[PDB]
Amino acid sequence: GSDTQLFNRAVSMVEKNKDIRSLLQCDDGITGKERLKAYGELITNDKWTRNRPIVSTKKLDKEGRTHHYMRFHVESKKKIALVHLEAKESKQNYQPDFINMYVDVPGEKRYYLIK
Repeated sequence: GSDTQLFNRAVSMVEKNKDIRSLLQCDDGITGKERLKAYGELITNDKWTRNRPIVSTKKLDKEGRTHHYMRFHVESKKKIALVHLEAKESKQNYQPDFINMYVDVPGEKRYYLIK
């Protein structure tokens, strides 16, 4: 499903961001590097073989522009983070455009990635 990839690329840029890497106290050395993984919301299985699919939202503005909203959680070796982002379609049936992207980490201050 294309919706899943939408969150995959969003979490990838968020987990590789050095700014957020400091909040999760991640690391990166020749002896061992930290790796982060994320998923939609509540879950209790593995892969897509049998679990809850990711849900997506679509809304049009006064101009008729449809916007998409996707939110998911991320689990690191030190804690779990929440990523929320907003995207809008440009022209028509084209690549989604993100306008707002930020994360919330427990014990740390919320950090925006786009804004």
